[PDB]
Amino acid sequence: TMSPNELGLTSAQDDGPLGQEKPNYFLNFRSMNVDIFTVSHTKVDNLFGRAWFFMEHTFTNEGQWRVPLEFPKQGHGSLSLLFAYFTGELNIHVLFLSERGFLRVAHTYDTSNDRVNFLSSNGVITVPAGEQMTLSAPYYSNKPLRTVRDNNSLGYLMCKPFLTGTSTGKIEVYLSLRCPNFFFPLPAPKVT
Amino acid sequence: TMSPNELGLTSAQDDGPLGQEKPNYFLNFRSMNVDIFTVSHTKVDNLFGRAWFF
Amino acid sequence: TMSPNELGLTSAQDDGPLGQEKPNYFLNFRSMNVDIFTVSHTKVDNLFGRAWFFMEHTFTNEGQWRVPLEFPKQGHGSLSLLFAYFTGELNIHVLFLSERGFLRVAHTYDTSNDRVNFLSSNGVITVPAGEQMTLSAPYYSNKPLRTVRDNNSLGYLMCKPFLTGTSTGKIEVYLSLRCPNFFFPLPAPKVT
Amino acid sequence: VGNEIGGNLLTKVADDASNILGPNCFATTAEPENKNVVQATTTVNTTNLTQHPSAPTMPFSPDFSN
Amino acid sequence: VDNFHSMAYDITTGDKNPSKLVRLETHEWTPSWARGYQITHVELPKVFWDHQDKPAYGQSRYFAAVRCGFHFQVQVNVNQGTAGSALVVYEPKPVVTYDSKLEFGAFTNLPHVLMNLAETTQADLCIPYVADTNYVKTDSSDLGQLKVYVWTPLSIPTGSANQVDVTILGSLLQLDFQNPRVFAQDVNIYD
Amino acid sequence: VGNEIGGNLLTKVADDASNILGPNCFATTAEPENKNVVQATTTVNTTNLTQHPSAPTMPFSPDFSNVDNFHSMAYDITTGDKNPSKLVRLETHEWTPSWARGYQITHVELPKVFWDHQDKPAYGQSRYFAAVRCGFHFQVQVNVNQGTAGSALVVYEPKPVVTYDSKLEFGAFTNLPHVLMNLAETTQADLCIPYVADTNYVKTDSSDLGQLKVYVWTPLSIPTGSANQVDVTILGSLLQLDFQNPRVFAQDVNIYD
Amino acid sequence: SATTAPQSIVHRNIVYLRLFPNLNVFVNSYSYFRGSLVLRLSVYASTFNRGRLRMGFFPNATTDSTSTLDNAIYTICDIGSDNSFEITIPYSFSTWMRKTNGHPIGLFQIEVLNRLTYNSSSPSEVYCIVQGKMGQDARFFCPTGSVVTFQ
Amino acid sequence: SATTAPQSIVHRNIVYLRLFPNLNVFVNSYSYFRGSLVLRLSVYASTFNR
Amino acid sequence: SATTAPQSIVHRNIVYLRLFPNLNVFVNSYSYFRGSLVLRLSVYASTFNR
Repeated sequence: TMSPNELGLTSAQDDGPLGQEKPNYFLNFRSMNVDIFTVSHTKVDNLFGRAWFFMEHTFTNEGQWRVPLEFPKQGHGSLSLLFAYFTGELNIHVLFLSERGFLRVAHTYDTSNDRVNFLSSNGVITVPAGEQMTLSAPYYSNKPLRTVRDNNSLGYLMCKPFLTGTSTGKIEVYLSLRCPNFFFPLPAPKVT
Repeated sequence: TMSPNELGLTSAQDDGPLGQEKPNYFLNFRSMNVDIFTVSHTKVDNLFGRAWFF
Repeated sequence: TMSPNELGLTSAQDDGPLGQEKPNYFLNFRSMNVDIFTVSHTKVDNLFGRAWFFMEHTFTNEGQWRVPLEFPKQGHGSLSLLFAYFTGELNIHVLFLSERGFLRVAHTYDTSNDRVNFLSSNGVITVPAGEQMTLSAPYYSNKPLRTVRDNNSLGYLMCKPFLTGTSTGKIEVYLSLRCPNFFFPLPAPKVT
Repeated sequence: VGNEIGGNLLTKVADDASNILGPNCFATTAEPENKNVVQATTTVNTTNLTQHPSAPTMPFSPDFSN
Repeated sequence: VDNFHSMAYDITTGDKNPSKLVRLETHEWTPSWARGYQITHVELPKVFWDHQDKPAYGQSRYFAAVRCGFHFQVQVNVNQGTAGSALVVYEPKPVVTYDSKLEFGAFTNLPHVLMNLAETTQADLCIPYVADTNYVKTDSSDLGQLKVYVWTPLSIPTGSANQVDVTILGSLLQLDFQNPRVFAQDVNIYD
Repeated sequence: VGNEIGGNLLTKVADDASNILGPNCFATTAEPENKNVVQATTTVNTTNLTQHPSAPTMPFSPDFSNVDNFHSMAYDITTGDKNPSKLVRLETHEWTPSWARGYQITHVELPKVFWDHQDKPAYGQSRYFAAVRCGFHFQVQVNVNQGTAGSALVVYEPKPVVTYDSKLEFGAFTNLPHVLMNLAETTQADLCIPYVADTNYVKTDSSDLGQLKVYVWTPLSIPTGSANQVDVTILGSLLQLDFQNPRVFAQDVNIYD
Repeated sequence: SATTAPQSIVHRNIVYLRLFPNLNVFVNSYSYFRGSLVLRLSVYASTFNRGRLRMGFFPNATTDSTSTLDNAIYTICDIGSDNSFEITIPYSFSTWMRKTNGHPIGLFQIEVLNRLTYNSSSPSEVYCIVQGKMGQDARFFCPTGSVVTFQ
Repeated sequence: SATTAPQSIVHRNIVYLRLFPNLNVFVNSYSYFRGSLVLRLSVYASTFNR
Repeated sequence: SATTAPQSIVHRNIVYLRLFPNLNVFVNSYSYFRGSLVLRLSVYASTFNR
């Protein structure tokens, strides 16, 4: 039968270990699970499998653009802030807004600035002007885990455009991840 | 057991032919192979399979 | 496995009955018994089986000597003071220091002085001058148990010497017991 | 569950991470010697009720045949 | 091996000695303190080598790298008349770094022990090696730090005592010193 | 009966009068989560007694193996443990050619020499224990060019010998674990010495285990051109080590009577 | 006392077998011995008093001075229903047997861990008693002369 | 409080998911939801208070 | 040297992969790595030197 513990009478100091799926009942109540869709939208793989805006850059010349990639404190991706460590594939969505040219894109977790001077070794997929690509950067991280908060939690992204004439433009960036491994959930974030 | 040759004591003039994968040990050490990725990035086919500016 | 009781956490008011051989442990500790000799030196029979000085008497004539025999508050025999009652054989070691003569020795638990007038009935083993004997007096006690403390806990010893000429001397006495029966241990003694 | 459950978790967790030397910690939980009980004693036409009893004592290897 | 055991100790005593339980900290909670106030904290893991009188201080000196598990026992004693509650929680470097950005009251998501005074006198916390790096530099706070907050201030009656002490004890479930180095010399295992 | 019996009566009475809808009340009684128990925890030479324990906590689906499966540190897991038994340089000295036979080249206080400086692998632990019982493995090294010749006596001298050294006849020291090592022939000597004393344990930071010495069997015969600076080095390893008695940091404790 | 601060000492002294009535007798009888020694601290407080106290022991120590017990054989005492706390010292000496009346057993220190708490109707300080006995592996060996005279 | 009378209120307010740190995060992520909500009141008093 | 005394240093320096011709190439190619490193000291003396 039902114990008084499952009826509401408990002790907060007896909750450890963390993660106790204890059932709560009353005479007219029972945990009822109802699913409205064929799958879950709470699973890390599904939720995060959907991109979210990151930032935009306007380029008037080929100069290279390197930006630290970090988890959002803004979109649905904020749900990541509930975790401390991450590891796994990283989907980067880049849009090249230009009239005539090409955009070199590359990703590295390496903090050294110089390693990115010769962009070709790193990757540098090519998005023709007016096209958008989605490259999935692997976990080539020199650190087993990525503190999820760091201003560079995610590796740096490189964008250099091979323009042809006076043409200029702007590069919008969106980020998403493939199968994410989060660990050791930390306390919920505050609001600004 | 382990010979003194595999413990560091050797002779540079006895290295030929070229390509001697001799193992080196000590009491608390052994060659440990750990792979971080599903494949090698040292293989000629893989490394060079990636372009570079010309 | 090990209970918290055997780890040091106990209650002094739950010690009765007397005599609880409870084991005490810790992670790196276990009761280890190591014996340095083929036998015990703590056993009552062994320890007390070894004599200890009692007293000395100097005699210038045959007059009889009667002395109460009691347990020592001085030698290793003091370990007896930890008990209340005794019963068993009593080993008396007497040394006759004289030039020419004989020493009559006898032992009785009887308090009456007169019974000892005719020494022969009691015993009276004969130690020739210059010789020492060890007589084992039985428990001819009119009391089932001998309070161990009494100034006469042990029965009285009689010494009469049959000297021959002007010769004189001294009689040293040592006591030990054969198989001792001690009961009802009392609190430890104080010091002077 | 809890607060009874602790000797096992600590004893176990200690157990899981144990290496060649062994565990570095052991924890055991149980009831105190002074439990919440009541004792009753009856002699000839008498009854003694005590709600705070203690372990009865007696001499070494005693004989009560009297 | 001394067959007579003139030293009645486990043969591996000296070896395990550094993993021994030790007093990491003690502090007196002040009744006036508001909710969410930090009572006391301990630098992890360098605190186990806090002083040269720490069992682990010896070895810790000869190695730059460390990988270990913890077993904390925060003790707080208060008479029955008084009441209150403290939050014993483990905060990895990530949390310690961005502490002000986190909402108190949610810290219950971390290995903790809301321990209600007048009910519990000690809290137990088993914390495994947690970091974004395989190994942590010895004599560093990279393993994060254990803290004790004020869940609900102390409600000390008139006559009741007013000096409550909070103590933090620590044991190493498992210890591992790898990188050799000069005596207590700062070595960088990180990039 | 009572006060334990109530969940059943209420649960039952509710049960008896139940109609088509069902019972209109359920009652369950049991023991509180905070029961009257006592917990005891023991670590190395320590015991924590708590009479007001609480449910121990821990992270989500935790792993306490504490072993790095990637081996970012490619060392034997027991490296730190065995570290103090590691081989170390105990002494070095330059034999002077002029020295006569039987002269003492160099000596090392045993066993306190393994904690000679705070830079000794064993210095760390040695501090937290007053008693020691260990075995030794010495390796006295002496190098000399082929042109030169000579011989040294590497011998272990227990406290008994060290005490009465002048009373002993040199040339008979070959009775002790030694190595008459003839230079120009051998460059190193090996000596395996077990725990030797008249007491089960030796006080840490003491010379009671005796001391290893190096004498001049036959003085160095160094030719004209040959070098004249011969160095004698003493290395030591602990075949087996054992620290028992706990004590304050490096505080002189008397294990003896 | 309520007054004593944490880490303050409530008791400290060098322990010898003769410091115990029962044992002192064997000390005056046997010359040597071996085995573990057990000390039991009994703090007599009210049901309201609470607090912790750590008592350690440095075997074979001689310098009677307060010192951190983190490396000593200690036992933390949390006041509850069973307020009697034990601490075992395993035999620790260079020799297989040790003088009954020789070198100290070690340094015994009982430091305050958490101030003894109380309330309006409970004592601000309590009484403590320290007892001592031999372990189940205790042994005595040679009987020697006497160093004192009992009564 | 000892002062508050029976039937007097010690707390009253309208509850929203955003009023909770953890939940407020999901509130800012997901648009809809379902299921039961559990609230746990923890009163920290002494062993004498009743 | 014959001149250098015991405990005197004959060589000391901080080692980096780039300090090696072959390795320095990989240093300029790959960003990370792992594994043990082997150093071999070859002293070229005569058969008489010891």
